Amino acid sequence: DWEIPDGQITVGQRIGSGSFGTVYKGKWHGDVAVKMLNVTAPTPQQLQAFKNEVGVLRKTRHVNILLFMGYSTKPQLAIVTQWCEGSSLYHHLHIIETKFEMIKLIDIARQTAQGMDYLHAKSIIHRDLKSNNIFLHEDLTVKIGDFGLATVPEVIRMQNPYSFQSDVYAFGIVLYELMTGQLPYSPDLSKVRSNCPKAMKRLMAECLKKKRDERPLFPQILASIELLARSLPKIHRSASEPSLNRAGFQTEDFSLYACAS
Amino acid sequence: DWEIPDGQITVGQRIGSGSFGTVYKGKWHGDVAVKMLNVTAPTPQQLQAFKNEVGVLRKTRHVNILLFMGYSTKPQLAIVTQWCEGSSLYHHLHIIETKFEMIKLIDIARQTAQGMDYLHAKSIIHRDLKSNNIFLHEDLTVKIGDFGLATVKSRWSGSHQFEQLSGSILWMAPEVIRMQDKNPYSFQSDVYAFGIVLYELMTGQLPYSNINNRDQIIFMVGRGYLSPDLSKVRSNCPKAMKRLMAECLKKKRDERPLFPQILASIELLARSLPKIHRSASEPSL
Amino acid sequence: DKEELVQRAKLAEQAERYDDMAAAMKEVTETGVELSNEERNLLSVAYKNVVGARRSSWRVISSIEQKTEGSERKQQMAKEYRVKVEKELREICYDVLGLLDKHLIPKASNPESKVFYLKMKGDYYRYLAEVATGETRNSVVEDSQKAYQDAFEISKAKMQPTHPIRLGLALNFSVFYYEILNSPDKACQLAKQAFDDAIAELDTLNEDSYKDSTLIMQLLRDNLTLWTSD
Amino acid sequence: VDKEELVQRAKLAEQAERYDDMAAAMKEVTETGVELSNEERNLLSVAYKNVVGARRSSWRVISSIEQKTEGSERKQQMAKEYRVKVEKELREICYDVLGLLDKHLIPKASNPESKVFYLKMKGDYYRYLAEVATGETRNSVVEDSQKAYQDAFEISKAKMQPTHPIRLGLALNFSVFYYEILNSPDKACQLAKQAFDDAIAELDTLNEDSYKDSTLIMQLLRDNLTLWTSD
Repeated sequence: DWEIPDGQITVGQRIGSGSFGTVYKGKWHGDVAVKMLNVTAPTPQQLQAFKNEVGVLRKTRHVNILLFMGYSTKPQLAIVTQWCEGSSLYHHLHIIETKFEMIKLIDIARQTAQGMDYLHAKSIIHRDLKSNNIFLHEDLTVKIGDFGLATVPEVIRMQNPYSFQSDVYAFGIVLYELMTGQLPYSPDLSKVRSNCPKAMKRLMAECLKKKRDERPLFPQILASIELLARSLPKIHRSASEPSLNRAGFQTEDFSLYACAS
Repeated sequence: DWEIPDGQITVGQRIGSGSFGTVYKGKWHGDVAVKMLNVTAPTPQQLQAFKNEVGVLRKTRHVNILLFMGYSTKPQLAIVTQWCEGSSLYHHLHIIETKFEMIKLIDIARQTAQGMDYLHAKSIIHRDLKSNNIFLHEDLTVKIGDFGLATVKSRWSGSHQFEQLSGSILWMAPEVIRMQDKNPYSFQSDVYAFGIVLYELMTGQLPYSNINNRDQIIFMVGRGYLSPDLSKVRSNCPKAMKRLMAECLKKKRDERPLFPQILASIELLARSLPKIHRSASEPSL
Repeated sequence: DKEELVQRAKLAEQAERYDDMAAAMKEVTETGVELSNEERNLLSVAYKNVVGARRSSWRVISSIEQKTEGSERKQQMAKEYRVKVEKELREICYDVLGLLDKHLIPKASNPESKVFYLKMKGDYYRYLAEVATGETRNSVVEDSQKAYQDAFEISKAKMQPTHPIRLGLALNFSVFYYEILNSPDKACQLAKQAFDDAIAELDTLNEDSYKDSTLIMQLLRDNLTLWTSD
Repeated sequence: VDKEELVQRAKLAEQAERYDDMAAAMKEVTETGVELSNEERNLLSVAYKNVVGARRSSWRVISSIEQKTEGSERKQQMAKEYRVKVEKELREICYDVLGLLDKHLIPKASNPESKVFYLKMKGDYYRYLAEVATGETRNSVVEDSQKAYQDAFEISKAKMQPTHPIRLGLALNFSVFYYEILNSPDKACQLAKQAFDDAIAELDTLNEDSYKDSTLIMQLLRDNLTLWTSD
């Protein structure tokens, strides 16, 4: 029902061309991005690829998922995503190589393992996750996006060779990349970190294994990282009872979600 | 179909249970909020209220609107919204008294219009808009919620009154005073509540300041003796934004402009002022 | 006279000149008022800022004197300046301390308020106890806890186990034992006995306003991790 | 050496962030002021810029509140009575600065780079005294600064680089004079645009650190100009 009529999308500047298709910097009710397919002759696979792909994205509505806005095919076939105000994660660690802080460098690794847990709850196979499409709105939250080939070592052996447990072999390579900042090629022994954790050395090692059957399920990767958050120290000095914010307002401010008198 | 099976959501702390909003805290897949029913038995008004509000939050997918995540029905009727950290706009104005720049006074005023047309392009009447149902996400981008009276285009299903008891006296249409058999809520009756926000946003004051009670207010809304005195404007209100609010909160209910116009005017103020009113000096090293 | 005298410092509150803010608040206290919660809060933001401006300069001056091992002239150049802040810092607190004990603590009647100054009473003693040396150090450290324990005992007869003065006393209580007395074994005992006393509460209701109290509660769990990392 | 002990006591009082006990001990190198070198010259500038810089920033908030009269209360005269309490030590914190300039620093400075520096700072503390003046003092102190600015120009127009940051900062500073003192943006726009274009031209051979801070004020000339073309 998210068909919007033809002649609505003020399209813009081309962002990259390649195997995925093409991307413009559109503008419909604020700036959006559009995953456009430049072709006009509809190949019979994309008669079938498009109708299932929007069947994926029609259900995912969550913070860490890049919010699906719209789609159209009547002048040309494309989909309308959201427009994150920031670079990718491939951008942060390889292109411009921005150094980060350890109390937050794993707090994006909570929030990429947080958001993909919403995918498997809706039983959705990502099948193509790398660092190159991990987006960072305002450098605070982390959005997951551009999961086109996503059907609602088996890849490098061709033994469908995909399940829930088939991306977590790659999901270790995401969190490995945060630690050392250099892509491999068994990336384990290079793991000299600044705070130098042990459970992160464990949980990196307990995902990238060869025996494909014994890979850990996902809601014990959310829960075994939120445990690791509380033992990495937030402050570097003691604190006191601060200068109190006596202003007359002290309640919890519920009035977004209800009325007020 | 996001009917949420029972047991997934984990309710935590309470936040507020006042005028029918029994909001709570959750923890499913990052922190979420949950509004539940107060009484255990939904009356025919409660079940009808849930059976439209689960549909009106189905239909909205835009960043500057409050997200929607699910709904549960087995233990009690719950609505799984998002959880926006930050503070309301009304708390930012007349409680913490933050001195707002006039640059970020319109990027609040733009993104409450650049996102509210998504309720109007998808044709929703935000029936009860107030100045405190707007909310900021870490004080830079805005989010609007409180769809508790949200209606869709209802020429096919008739509705009764179900109104005239709210705290929205300081933003109340004269059509709301009339309460006709034709439903006084409309697109044209929606910009007036948008207008009295913009007056209360720009001048930094409380609207209808000289008011002891609602005795003199409601007599003179639809009669023509009470008016928002926008001539008490701030020191730096540019001439476009000074002039649209004149025609915005019109008494003539059809004279008020359309909503893609009131985005199209404020998008012309891009090149207005780069810096603050204070002209800078040499820097200190 | 009286109400306009409050208005003088309240005008200076947003004016960000805290020295005249502090001097106006002590001047109304000469009359016997049993001052309300619109006035007694103003001294805590004042006197923590008059002290903290000196104290945040103490923490870098005592740093920078140890940051060099060179000439004794430039070394003694630091120590002559490190006492100018130190001689300044003590004379501020006795203005507070000599105010509150002479009349205000005996006028601190109600135990929803009498606990509040007793928090602030020994707290400035700790501020002196960070810097005071020799046998002067031991004579206020034993006076800190003596001025702390007779407030924490009123927290047993206090009203609510989630009340933010009862939280902030414990947050000030536990931060003493690690920093000054250097007793890390009793450090995490006070926080655990105060956090888990509170998290087992707040189950039925928080109809009283409590967003001020939850940020204290995050502070308790925050600094506990470095206290337990050793 | 009596000089270096007087600068070490004032090189850490800003590192400890207490400027008032540095301003009262940075001026003491002028009492034996044979030659101020540039490496301790600007140490005096950072001090006095920040000492009055708290007060005038405190001054603007009080004037913003007193004209927020809320009708006219029977209390805001105390806000005006408190208003004078800032102005009293506003006049007493500047008089030494301009006072110690013409006695010592100006009639010893052999380089013109120093001469434009001290005369600019001579002109500046009348400007911060211009807005507080409010009367016939307003129409007496600003011409003192005007000729102090006008004496500052000839040593900078000739006898200085086209891209020297003191000269670029001077017209940057003097542009702010004309609007909130003499009420003429047409002088202000026409004074700013020239040196704006004169230094963007021939950005060739300068080293980047001189390019660094000068772009930090050349872009400050842009956001100053755009307030002026808007009115």
